[PDB]
Amino acid sequence: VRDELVWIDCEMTGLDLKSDRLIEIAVLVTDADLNILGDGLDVVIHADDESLSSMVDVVKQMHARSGLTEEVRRSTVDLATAEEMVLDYIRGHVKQAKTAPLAGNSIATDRGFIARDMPKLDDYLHYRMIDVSSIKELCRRWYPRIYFGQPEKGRALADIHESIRELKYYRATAFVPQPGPSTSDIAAIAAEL
Amino acid sequence: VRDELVWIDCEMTGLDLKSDRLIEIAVLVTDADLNILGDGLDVVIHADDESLSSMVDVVKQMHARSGLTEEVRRSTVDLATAEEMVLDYIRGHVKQAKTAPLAGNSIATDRGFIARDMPKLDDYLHYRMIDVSSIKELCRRWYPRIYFGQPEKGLAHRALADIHESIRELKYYRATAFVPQPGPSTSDIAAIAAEL
Ligand SMILES: [K+]
Ligand SMILES: [K+]
Repeated sequence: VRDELVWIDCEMTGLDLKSDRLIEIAVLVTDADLNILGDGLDVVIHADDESLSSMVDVVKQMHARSGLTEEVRRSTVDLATAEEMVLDYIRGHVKQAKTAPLAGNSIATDRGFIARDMPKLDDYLHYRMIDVSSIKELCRRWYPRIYFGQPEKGRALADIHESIRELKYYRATAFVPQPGPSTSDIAAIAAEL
Repeated sequence: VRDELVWIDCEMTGLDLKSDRLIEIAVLVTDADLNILGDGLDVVIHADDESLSSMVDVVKQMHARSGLTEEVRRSTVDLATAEEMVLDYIRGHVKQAKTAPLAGNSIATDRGFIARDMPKLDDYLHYRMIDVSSIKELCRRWYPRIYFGQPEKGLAHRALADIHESIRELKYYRATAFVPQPGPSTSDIAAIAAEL
């Protein structure tokens, strides 16, 4: 029951939903214990030269240096095809609609582009998301040693792998050992709240 | 200084960023220990009858029953004024831009409307957010007893009451799913990081 997390990372020409284009999407599925269930999928999505010419210089330099911009010019994959490839990959692991949450770092940004451009993928995923950066920001306040001790971080598919490693790290440090507290302790705490 | 969490909940005519209107916004600031730093602020934002008439029946019924729809009709507050009232409230507690994260349940939805309609508020908050529902969904898998033991929610469907429920939910997870402070040793943390 509920043994899949869908990990997605996107790259864009920028973060403005009124004008920027989605140019890369990667997907990996894990079980609930963060074991990777397959090799996943990453797709570079075509954007025309006019769209790419709108990138601010910091993003232009980043996408030039990673080789993404040249891959975008050479891509023959449109939005609808990328959506079908990602959703078919997910449906191989996730059997029910509106069950699997989207997981990643600052995943709301990626979900904004998916909602705009990939409505079928948006509708298939649970509306709830697992933002690893939510846990990062809580540890930053509650457990500074955990925040400063994060494993070192190194394109969509590599970013996903690092998000999974960061959550594994928080599970092992910030979260209680299974099975967690007693049913009576839980009841007492809930009662006060 | 990283104490402060900014808690915001919005109400809308619907969740479609192409057409729906933001009709209520509430804000509370907490310290890092989730103590409320003031009484906060909630503002009903005017929308015209044409916009309100586009609400699907389940949303129409929710906003009718809470009194929100009638408060919207009577409101003289526009988006720019609501944004200024919320941002002035936050700036009383949060001294630096791009420092305080936005906190709530499924807070991405609210942030989407804030980014569209309130660019100054959007820019003042950290881009990072604390989604209490992220913790809920992790506990649902890792600690079913914690997930099923959550405190009962009032379900006011009004911005300020919803914020209070989000804070109580995070207090509940902090007391159950998270290790007692100060947590594991620097050496234990290093050993775990090394394996990953
Ligand atoms: K990215
Ligand atoms: K709400």
